[PDB]
Amino acid sequence: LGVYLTKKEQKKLRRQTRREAQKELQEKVRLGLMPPPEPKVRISNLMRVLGTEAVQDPTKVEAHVRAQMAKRQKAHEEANAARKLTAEQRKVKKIKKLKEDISQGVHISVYRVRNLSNPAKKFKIEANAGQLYLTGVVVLHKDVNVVVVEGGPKAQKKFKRLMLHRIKNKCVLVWEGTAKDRSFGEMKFKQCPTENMAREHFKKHGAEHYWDLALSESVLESTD
Amino acid sequence: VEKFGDLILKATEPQMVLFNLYDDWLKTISSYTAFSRLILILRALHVNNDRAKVILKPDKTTITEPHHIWPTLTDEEWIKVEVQLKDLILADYGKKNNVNVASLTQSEIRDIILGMEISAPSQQRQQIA
Amino acid sequence: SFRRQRKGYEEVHVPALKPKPFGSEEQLLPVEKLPKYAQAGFEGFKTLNRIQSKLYRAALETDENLLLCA
Repeated sequence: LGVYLTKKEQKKLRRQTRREAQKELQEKVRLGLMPPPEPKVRISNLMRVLGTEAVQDPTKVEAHVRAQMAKRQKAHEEANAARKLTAEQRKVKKIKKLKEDISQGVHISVYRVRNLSNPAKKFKIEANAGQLYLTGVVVLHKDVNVVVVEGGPKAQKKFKRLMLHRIKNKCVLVWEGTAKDRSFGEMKFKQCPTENMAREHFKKHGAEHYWDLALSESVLESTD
Repeated sequence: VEKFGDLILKATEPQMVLFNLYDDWLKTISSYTAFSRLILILRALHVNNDRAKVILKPDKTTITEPHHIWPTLTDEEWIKVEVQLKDLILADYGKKNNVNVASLTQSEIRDIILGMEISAPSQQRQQIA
Repeated sequence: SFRRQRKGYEEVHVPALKPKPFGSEEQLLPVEKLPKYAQAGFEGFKTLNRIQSKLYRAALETDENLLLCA
């Protein structure tokens, strides 16, 4: 397993690396492979470094010191810009495409909403399922919205927080568990006014127990 | 400067006026560089006042707008005018001291631009050595 | 070669430039093509140089003002 290190060791390692680099540069200067470093001159530093020569021709001195400052600034900028292009690259493919490591276990959360007649909530649920790459299905019936979402654990935890807090007639998770493999395809909706058609659609993938649990929860809500 | 002597000679009553000796140079150079350039320009003006005026405008394109005093020039044109004025000052100092321009050193040139002089009517204090 | 500051001084070394190759109508002309007035001046030299052969007719056969930028 990977092992961390204390802040003291972090500071010592950084200090040792920096001292190593500085000694390397200094001994490179010693052997003539590197020109001796030039003083770092800014506007305030101008009259201190080039005071005896700025009176000769001040505008040329200003140009030289501004050129040095711009050289340092532009040296800093190139690497940053290149690695920010690296950001775009990964974000679209290596910094946002994780899939939550869903290979050996698929977390399946099946919830039963009472009122889901608004198409905006269904569109937001489809966008959240497509953005988080979570599979599942949605079945509509008379005061019944059975939304099953199978995916990773982080995607299921995001979808439960989106459906329970970010979406508003009540929504409750009827069955939150784990499965061996995937049972539902892409995130699509199916309108079934009869319970037999929804039961056959759930038994086509082997998930008729979720529809039976939703019917039992509706019967328990209508009884008491 | 032609903008000052006439103005004060036709001023019939005492008053007070404001000017901006750094016309617009501060937009591209720090006030330290502006002051150094200004003091060099005034040194040249005090030296000659005739060849200095010629060096102020290198071409007829450079036009002094009435809003300010010194002519507006490009940055490289300013560099060239500054070096020409430095050559003017050094040559005129050599004219009055029989010393070559190359004979002067960097610190010596800085001193001359600032206004240092060297004299010794009683050199017999060489008896210290 | 190139240029660099080793220790206290900047050494700039440019390598040996390649000479101009002789064409199909340009070669080192010997002293057998010189006339009788010019053969006495080339005493001890059986052949001539490349610049002397490339401008032989412009300087010996022509009495114009020659400008040899050799």
